[PDB]
Amino acid sequence: WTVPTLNPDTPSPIFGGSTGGLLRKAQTEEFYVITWEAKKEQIFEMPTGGAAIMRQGPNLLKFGKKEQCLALTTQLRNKFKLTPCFYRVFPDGKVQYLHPADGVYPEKVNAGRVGANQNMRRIGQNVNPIKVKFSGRMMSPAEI
Amino acid sequence: ATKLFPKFSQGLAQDPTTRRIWYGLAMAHDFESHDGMTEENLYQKIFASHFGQLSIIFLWTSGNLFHVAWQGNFEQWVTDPVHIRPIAHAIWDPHFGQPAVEAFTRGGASGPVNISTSGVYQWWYTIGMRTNQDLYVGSVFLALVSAIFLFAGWLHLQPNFQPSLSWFKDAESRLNHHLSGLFGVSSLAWTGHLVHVAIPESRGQHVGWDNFLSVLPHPQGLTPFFTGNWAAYAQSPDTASHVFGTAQGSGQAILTFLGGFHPQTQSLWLTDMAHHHLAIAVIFIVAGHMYRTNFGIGHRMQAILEAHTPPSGSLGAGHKGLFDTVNNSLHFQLGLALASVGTITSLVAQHMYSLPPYAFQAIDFTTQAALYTHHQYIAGFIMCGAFAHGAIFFIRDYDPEQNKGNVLARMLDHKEALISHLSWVSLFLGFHTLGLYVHNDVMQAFGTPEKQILIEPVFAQWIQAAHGKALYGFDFLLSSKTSAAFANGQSLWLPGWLDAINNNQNSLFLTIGPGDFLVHHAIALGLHTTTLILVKGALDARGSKLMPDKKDFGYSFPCDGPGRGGTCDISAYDAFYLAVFWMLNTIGWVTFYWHWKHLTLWQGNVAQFDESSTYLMGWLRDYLWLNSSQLINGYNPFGMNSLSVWAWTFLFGHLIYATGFMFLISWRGYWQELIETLVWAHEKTPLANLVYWKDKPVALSIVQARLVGLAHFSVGYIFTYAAFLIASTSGRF
Amino acid sequence: DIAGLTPCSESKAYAKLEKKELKTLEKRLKQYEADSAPAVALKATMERTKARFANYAKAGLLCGNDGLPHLIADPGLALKYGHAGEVFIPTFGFLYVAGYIGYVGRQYLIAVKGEAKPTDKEIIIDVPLATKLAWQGAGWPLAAVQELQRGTLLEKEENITVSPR
Amino acid sequence: PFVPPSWAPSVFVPLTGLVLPAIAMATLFVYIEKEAP
Amino acid sequence: AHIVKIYDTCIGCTQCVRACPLDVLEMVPWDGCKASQMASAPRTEDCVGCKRCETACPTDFLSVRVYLGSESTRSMGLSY
Amino acid sequence: EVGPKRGSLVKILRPESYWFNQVGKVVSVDQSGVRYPVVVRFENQNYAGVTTNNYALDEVVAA
Amino acid sequence: MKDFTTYLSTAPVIATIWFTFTAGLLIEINRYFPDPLVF
Amino acid sequence: IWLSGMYFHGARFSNYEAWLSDPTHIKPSAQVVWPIVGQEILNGDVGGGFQGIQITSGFFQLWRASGITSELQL
Ligand code: CLA
Ligand code: CLA
Ligand code: CLA
Ligand code: CLA
Ligand code: CLA
Ligand code: CLA
Ligand code: CLA
Ligand code: CLA
Ligand SMILES: CC1=C(/C=C/C(C)=C/C=C\C(C)=C\C=C\C=C(C)\C=C\C=C(C)\C=C\C2=C(C)CCCC2(C)C)C(C)(C)CCC1
Ligand code: SF4
Ligand SMILES: [Ca+2]
Repeated sequence: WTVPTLNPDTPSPIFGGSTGGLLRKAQTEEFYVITWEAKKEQIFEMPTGGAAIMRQGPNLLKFGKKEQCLALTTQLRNKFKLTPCFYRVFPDGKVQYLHPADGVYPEKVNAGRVGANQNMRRIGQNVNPIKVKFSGRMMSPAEI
Repeated sequence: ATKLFPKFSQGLAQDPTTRRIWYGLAMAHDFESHDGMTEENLYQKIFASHFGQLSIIFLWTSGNLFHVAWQGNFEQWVTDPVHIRPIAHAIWDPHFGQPAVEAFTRGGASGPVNISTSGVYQWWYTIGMRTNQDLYVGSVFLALVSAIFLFAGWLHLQPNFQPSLSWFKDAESRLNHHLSGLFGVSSLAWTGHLVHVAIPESRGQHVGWDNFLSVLPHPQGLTPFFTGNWAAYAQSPDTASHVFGTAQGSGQAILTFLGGFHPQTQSLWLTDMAHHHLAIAVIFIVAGHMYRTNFGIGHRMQAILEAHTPPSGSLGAGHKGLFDTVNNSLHFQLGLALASVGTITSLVAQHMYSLPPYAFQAIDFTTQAALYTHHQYIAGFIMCGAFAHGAIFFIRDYDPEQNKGNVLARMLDHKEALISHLSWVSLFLGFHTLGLYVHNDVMQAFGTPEKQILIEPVFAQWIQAAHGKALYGFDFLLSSKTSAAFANGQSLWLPGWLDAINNNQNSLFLTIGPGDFLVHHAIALGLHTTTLILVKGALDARGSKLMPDKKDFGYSFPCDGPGRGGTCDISAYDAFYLAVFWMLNTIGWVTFYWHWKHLTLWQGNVAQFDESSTYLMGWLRDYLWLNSSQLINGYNPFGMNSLSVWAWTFLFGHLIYATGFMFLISWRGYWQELIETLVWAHEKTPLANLVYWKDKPVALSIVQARLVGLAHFSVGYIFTYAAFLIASTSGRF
Repeated sequence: DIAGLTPCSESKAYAKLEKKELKTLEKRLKQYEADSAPAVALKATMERTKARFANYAKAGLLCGNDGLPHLIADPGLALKYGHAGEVFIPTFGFLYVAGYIGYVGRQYLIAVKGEAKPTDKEIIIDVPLATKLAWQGAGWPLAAVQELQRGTLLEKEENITVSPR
Repeated sequence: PFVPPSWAPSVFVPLTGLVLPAIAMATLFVYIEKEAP
Repeated sequence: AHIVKIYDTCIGCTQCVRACPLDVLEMVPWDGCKASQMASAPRTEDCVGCKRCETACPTDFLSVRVYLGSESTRSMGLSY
Repeated sequence: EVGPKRGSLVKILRPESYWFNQVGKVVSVDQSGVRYPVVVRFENQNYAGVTTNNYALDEVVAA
Repeated sequence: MKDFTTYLSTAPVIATIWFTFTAGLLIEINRYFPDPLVF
Repeated sequence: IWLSGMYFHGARFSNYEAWLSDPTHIKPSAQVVWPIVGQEILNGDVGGGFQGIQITSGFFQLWRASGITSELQL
């Protein structure tokens, strides 16, 4: 498996434009780019409002936050059975692949993944707050 | 990027939205939640905060003294304290037109002034102030004391002056010094002032710093004190024809226990107050030698706590380990202190209206109403704070392993039973009080007032008869002349006390009937429901069946999400939040009852209250509608008078209350979506997008929304009732 | 007498209140004829008013300075000065009916609890069993006291769910 | 004596109402937006 | 950022991962359940705190917990 | 063969569980070395609408 | 008829009939015993 | 059912016939209360030899506009 490379010269779905598009954050902080492969032309619903028409083949779109890209990904997977993927793009031109992280969707187990933020105990086995008091900052009893 | 504010939280400083400012302002006093906080530093920060608060209190007192000496009419009010209204301070408002200037020009002043309702005139006149020079000297002295306290607060934070952690935990030494020094010596000094200054000034003799070292407070001059013949100090007291401030009919005694009230001022005797302060000073000083600090003798609070477990095992481990869980928990100490302070504040309100201590205070009806309402609302807020800090103690400082089997753990052991019984009491009281009120209302509406249920409060009337009131006719204890309890006080204090309690012209144990019984049940309902909400929130703060891990989320958090059916207002902070409304409602009922009963007493028609206090229509029409006619008439198309400021304050409080309803009903999501639309509008507008924000605009958080709505609700409530109370009492009298 | 109150049979305000009510009713009656429905209704209301005032004064109620009756809630005063009918006897009457309803509901719940689907018996009331228990609940204080003495009235601590403390 | 002049309210009220709040508001606003190094 | 934790009571039903709307959770191999899978939170920097994962968890008590922490641009879900 | 018998009734001892001190019917006991092999089904559902859960060997007592 | 009786045995129908009976009994009691304030 | 109830109340428990003879002094009324627990005080003197509750639905004026002159028609 290999990490995909963002192609900026990728056709985009035919949309007339809306007011729920990108804002100054896309030029000052970061934005997201969702790409997918469509087998045929089809009218889909935009996460920011309106109905667009996805073209046959590659399709690229820009969104303000990751939630919009994952919402469109879920819509394309559950309504048209596609395989979309998205990146986070910075104003300096840096592209960072986000989902799927390993090329395999996270609902199914995949080899090579390492569990993080996992507590090898239960909720009732957590310590009292008095034991985590007077720390460097506000620490919850579940953070340890 | 990361901002400098706040400096105590790097996480809040990294927040790029408007939430950073609000959260930094609301978490500045949460010393335990800062970055890099230890126990010693925590105590030092609280010490500095205590000094700063003391400085603020003293500076505020000095400001009041200064304004009364400058713009007040204290020199003229002392000559005629019955027909002259006190002046708070002058008014300099460029917005006032000519009618406002002549309307507020009252009280013998030369310009627009505010008539005070705080009662500082009567208090200062009673303690000895006669001229404006005394008030000026007191203001200067208090300002210098406040400056010294501020300097002390700054000095104690610097190195070589910061106290150690063990110094802050010296409970035995601190309690011995507060019982013997801050309580006993202070009371003894007040006794010295009353005997040396207040008592001679009330008899027409000016005693000040220039002549108190040569004027003898008693003709025998300290001889009966050293010879043990203290009974000579009570000889020749003030007669029944004594005039306050003059020597006409003035006695020579300094420590008596005549009881009752002064015939002219209708207030407590100064000699009795001095004797009281002396006795409590002796008691507090003696009580100051109970704990062992550095001389071997004394006690240890840990030993007394650990040696108080019943042998039957009814209390489990008893009070074992209570010394460590209290000395190491600041929230427990703060909760205990706030509970005692709130109870004492309520005690102050009741004792001051019933037993007037300051001269010519009973005739000032506005002063009585405002003072009682002020102290009762402050006490309610303080009580809610005590329970809130108790919940904070359970979440942050409770240790089940250290408190195993003691009374504290047993509280959480049967918390369901406590909440259930509180629920039953509140339900019973609410159903019965509301049912009796609606029944009386229907009977009054159907034209049959004899069919309404009027239960006579025989228990409280029986207590009043025990105190000496013969109106009911029980004739026992102090009411029967052949009783030992009655014959044992006839030579010390019972004559004046009986003469004052049997007089129906004062507020000393007023006559009660069915209306008083019903409103008392309403008061009990409010107290029990507020206690139910607070107790349930404090016991369920560490967890319940809905949230088994609520202790791991802190004292205040929004919710646990919409899962499990919904978890809105699940934190202990939310329980306090819902309890503030019940506290305001309870204090509203007690203040409504006090204001109506005293208004009908001052108007000379107590039958109006006795006949209209049994049905809610009487409360709504004869009290709220009848007493607001002059208030809402402060400004109208025909002109205005001095009562227009209270009308504006009335509408001001109504507006603030209604504004709080917005934050209370409408929730975050709608506002955040609206804000997003406004963000797009500003970003796509020419000649205006050049001015961009430094903080990303976001909607207020759920907790912040609850606090903002509660603050508006309380402010509007307080301002509305204060304006109505002062306007109605001032216009009527 | 008790708490400075006077009996309603000897109170001037009580008689003045009765005269006021009869006066306003008679004033309203003077505008109608003699053999009409509103006149008969007003006369019936007046007779009801007279009977109510006579019955209240006959019962020995204590009136205040407002002319209205007062209730005695103290058991000692009520049983000592003939006022047990105000608040004592109705108190025990409500206690009997309250425990009656509570015992009937408790018996129905415990009876349907051991069945296959108790929720169906809760939304759809089993009228025969409920009627039988309603008729059998007349001995509720005896059954409740016998249940309390046997120790079967309460549930043990280990069988009740509680919070994680 | 400690008595202020007759013109004292005409100068202290506009000061405490417009001079001091404007300076305090500007200083606090500048302090809140200070960026850390 | 918010703190997302997974406890040992996780049965590997993969319902919490599907309910996550910002791709924070995932499934890793494990040996403590029959499904031999366990939920993981390696991208907590993108979590907003909607608690949809807690709603989708069927264990009693929950296996995935969300604790509100320091708010940022990604955590507040701001498009500006 | 380890653990309670299938179809029996057991009491839940887990304090954080919704069914603490409540009776539930045993469904199946896992034969592996899992931490919570006992499966208990309850007639009353929790706040989330779930009626089954997995408990450990010492978390259930026969009752 | 079994289904009709089961429908009449539901909580709202039973509540309606029971409250109507109780209200009617209380109304008739106050009708034949006007203005009862004491025992 | 609601309209039939309004017409029945106007035909048997109202003073429409009396209101027709004096529509400027007699107050419209179409509801009577039973003499129980003292509620008979609500049966105010609406005029025309009747005692009831003054209605504000305007049914009397509507019936007068349609030409209704007797309780039999209602
Ligand atoms: C005799 C020695 C002495 C004295 C006089 C004091 C005095 C004081 N200490 Mg201190 N302390 C002492 C020894 C002493 N301490 C020792 C030896 C230790 C170490 C073991 C400490 C450790 C210590 C700590 C840690 C703190 C104090 C604090 C305080 C201040 C409490 C502030 C306050 O509540 O207002 C005064 C309270 C009263 C006068 C009591 C009022 C009684 C009731 C509530 C009112 C009734 C009176 C009357 C009815 C009302 C008047 C009506 C009208 C005139 C308005 C106070 C000025 C606090 C502080 O530092 O503040 C800066 C605090 O944080 N002390
Ligand atoms: C001796 C009294 C005392 C002391 C020392 C404390 C101390 C503390 N309290 Mg506390 N509390 C008290 C009494 C006290 N409280 C009382 C009387 C109440 C009942 C009202 C409360 C209820 C309470 C709650 C619910 C909470 C605390 C919390 C806290 C802790 C930190 C929060 C804080 O103070 O930040 C700073 C405080 C503020 C910024 C105040 C908020 C702004 C208010 C609403 C001002 C509004 C007034 C308005 C502007 C009036 C003007 C109107 C006019 C313009 C018309 C802190 C250790 C919090 C905590 O423990 O953290 C987990 C917490 O949640 N307290
Ligand atoms: C007028 C407004 C109002 C009223 C009536 C109540 C009433 C009540 N509150 Mg509440 N509360 C209010 C405002 C109000 N609250 C507000 C603004 C807040 C802040 C959010 C709170 C917050 C609050 C909390 C946090 C709690 C309460 C609790 C309670 C209950 C206390 C028990 C009691 O007194 O028994 C008396 C019972 C009643 C007064 C119910 C009214 C009886 C009705 C009128 C009879 C039915 C009429 C008729 C027979 C049928 C008509 C229905 C028709 C459609 C057929 C009680 C039902 C506490 C509780 O739950 O107690 C266990 C509790 O913890 N309140
Ligand atoms: C009396 C209480 C109150 C007040 C003042 C408001 C006020 C407002 N609401 Mg609101 N609302 C309320 C109750 C209230 N609501 C309640 C109880 C609910 C729950 C149902 C709602 C739910 C609600 C919704 C859902 C919405 C609003 C919206 C609005 C805004 C509409 C814009 C406008 O009116 O222009 C002008 C502003 C006012 C008239 C407010 C008073 C301003 C005063 C008169 C000016 C004084 C200026 C003064 C000189 C300032 C100097 C300060 C000095 C100390 C320095 C406005 C600020 C809408 C909105 O967001 O905006 C479009 C919106 O959609 N409200
Ligand atoms: C719910 C709380 C309650 C309260 C606040 C009162 C309050 C009162 N009760 Mg009481 N009582 C109660 C419950 C209560 N009762 C119950 C549940 C019962 C049923 C057992 C009684 C049965 C009762 C009797 C038989 C008498 C009172 C009496 C009294 C009055 C004075 C006696 C006293 O205070 O001691 C508390 C009362 C008791 C412990 C009950 C025993 C009676 C004591 C021993 C007093 C008898 C001595 C003597 C007769 C006192 C009269 C002196 C003088 C006036 C002649 C007083 C107002 C007395 C009274 O005034 O007579 C009219 C009286 O004789 N009560
Ligand atoms: C079998 C019926 C039943 C019984 C025996 C009880 C018994 C009890 N309840 Mg309870 N309750 C019931 C039904 C019942 N309740 C219902 C239906 C509700 C929802 C309205 C409540 C809501 C409730 C609350 C909020 C509280 C209690 C509380 C209590 C305890 C205090 C006594 C009391 O009178 O409180 C008051 C009782 C009520 C407010 C409701 C009474 C409703 C009727 C009269 C009961 C019978 C109705 C039912 C339809 C009839 C059965 C039909 C069947 C024969 C076919 C007590 C052990 C208190 C507690 O927590 O314990 C200390 C308390 O706070 N109950
Ligand atoms: C806390 C006590 C207090 C309060 C509530 C007031 C209130 C008032 N004063 Mg006054 N003043 C006070 C103390 C106080 N003063 C003291 C101790 C002095 C002696 C130096 C004065 C000297 C004074 C004069 C000469 C005048 C007023 C005037 C006024 C009125 C106009 C507004 C104003 O603030 O003017 C100005 C207030 C000051 C110059 C006093 C400030 C000096 C102190 C030491 C600063 C305190 C800092 C504070 C605690 C920090 C927090 C506040 C804020 C930043 C959050 C107003 C009603 C004017 C007036 O009469 O109106 C008709 C007027 O002419 N005051
Ligand atoms: C708390 C202090 C305060 C003070 C001292 C004033 C004082 C004044 N206000 Mg103002 N106001 C205030 C608060 C205050 N206001 C608040 C909180 C609000 C919001 C509710 C308003 C809303 C308000 C309005 C809507 C108006 C006033 C007006 C006025 C002026 C009255 C006009 C007049 O009859 O005189 C005679 C007028 C003059 C002699 C002209 C003087 C010119 C200005 C005021 C002084 C010179 C400007 C100065 C160099 C810049 C100062 C800014 C400084 C902070 C840097 C007056 C000087 C009126 C006004 O502006 O007059 C046109 C008027 O329209 N005020
Ligand atoms: C939550 C919590 C808490 C608690 C709190 C509280 C507890 C509150 C309350 C409350 C209150 C607020 C109380 C009070 C009280 C009171 C009392 C208990 C009293 C009394 C009395 C008496 C004893 C008297 C007697 C007498 C008489 C009768 C008269 C005459 C005189 C004489 C003396 C004889 C804390 C913080 C601790 C911590 C933990 C948690
Ligand atoms: S929903 Fe809960 S039990 Fe299922 S995989 Fe996620 S964390 Fe584990
Ligand atoms: Ca002097």
